[PDB]
Amino acid sequence: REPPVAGGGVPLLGHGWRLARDPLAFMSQLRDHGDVVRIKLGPKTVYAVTNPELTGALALNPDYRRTIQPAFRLDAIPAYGPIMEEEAHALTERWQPGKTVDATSESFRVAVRVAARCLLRGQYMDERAERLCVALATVFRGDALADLHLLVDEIIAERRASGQKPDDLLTALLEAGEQEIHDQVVAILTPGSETIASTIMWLLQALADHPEHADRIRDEVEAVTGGRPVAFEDVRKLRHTGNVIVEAMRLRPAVWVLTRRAVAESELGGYRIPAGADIIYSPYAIQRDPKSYDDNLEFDPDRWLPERAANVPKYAMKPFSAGKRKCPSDHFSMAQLTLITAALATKYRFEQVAGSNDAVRVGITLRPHDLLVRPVARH
Ligand code: HEM
Repeated sequence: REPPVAGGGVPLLGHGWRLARDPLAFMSQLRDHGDVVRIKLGPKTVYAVTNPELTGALALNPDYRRTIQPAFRLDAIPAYGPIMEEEAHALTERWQPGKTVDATSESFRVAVRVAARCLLRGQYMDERAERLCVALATVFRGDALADLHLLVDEIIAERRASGQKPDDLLTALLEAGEQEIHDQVVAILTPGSETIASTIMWLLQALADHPEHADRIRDEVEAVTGGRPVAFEDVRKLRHTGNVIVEAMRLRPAVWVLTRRAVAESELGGYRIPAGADIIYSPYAIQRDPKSYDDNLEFDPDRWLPERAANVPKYAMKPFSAGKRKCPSDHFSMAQLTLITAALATKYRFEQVAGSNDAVRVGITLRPHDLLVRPVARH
């Protein structure tokens, strides 16, 4: 039993400084300092787990509301399918060749609408929800909140009329506290939207930077779909489309850090994690770690090919985690992302507008500072 090794920082806020200068770089660095190292954020110490084996142990160990399970299981997503198809193909018209797409603005919107319309059905939260959620997300980076609370309440009050078959979360949430619901709703929809949105931005970036897969995706879709606009059933066949998304998520994951708190004194990789300790780890660094991945920084959707897939460590690619603090929408996420990607790559070809700033901006989630793309007519 040995305590973790310290890294290298300054006076009042040791690692706090190297951390703020370049979060992403700091996290990828930690990796070599050892499987687990101790870093000081100002006065308090935190533990950093940088190994795929210990990070899995970290998420699967409970030492760090099934209500929600019935709305996100694989069985409740085939029912959301229509709204997913609907929202996707609607983007396909909404965007037209020649006009640049404002990724931040447009990705955030598709995100809110898919989430809100599948997880809630009826009186539309159309642009109102989007805007409130917009003004808010920007407050974080560097009259909306009220509306958000206003609308969340008002919307709940309307399903109270007739919400018979609504297998959505809202009805799942109404059959388990008065304000607890309003909060468990506001709490689930908020992150999930910004999260899927940031992911969409990187997908748009992938389709413009790699026309080869963009089209390969169009080929795979046309085969399966014939010509009919892609549908849920189709998504379960579009393999390549799925690989592109994973590969894009691996190199640029919306959630790049994760935290845990030790309840009981623990042991990890032969190291002693003090009871009540604050621990941290970066899916970002794990997914881009040379010891886990062959072509470490090479966009390659085909590394997820059976043969090479098995070459990569067990928990080295876990955009969502394993234990209960996992992502309920893992199925619901990939399902809408797959649909939107296939719908977009089939109809279009993407190109980045000169002046586009696809540089990563580290905030709540990782996202491109100012990605500008233009859909070009494919066939
Ligand atoms: C861009 C795709 C997504 C990714 C990569 C993702 C990833 C994650 C991760 C890594 C966690 C927690 C892990 C931890 O701290 O232990 C989480 C939690 C959660 N996510 Fe997702 N997520 C995505 C989309 C969504 C969507 C669309 C929703 C629904 C609006 C959603 C709702 C939630 C909820 C409610 C939790 C909390 C679970 C708990 O309390 O244990 N997520 N997600």
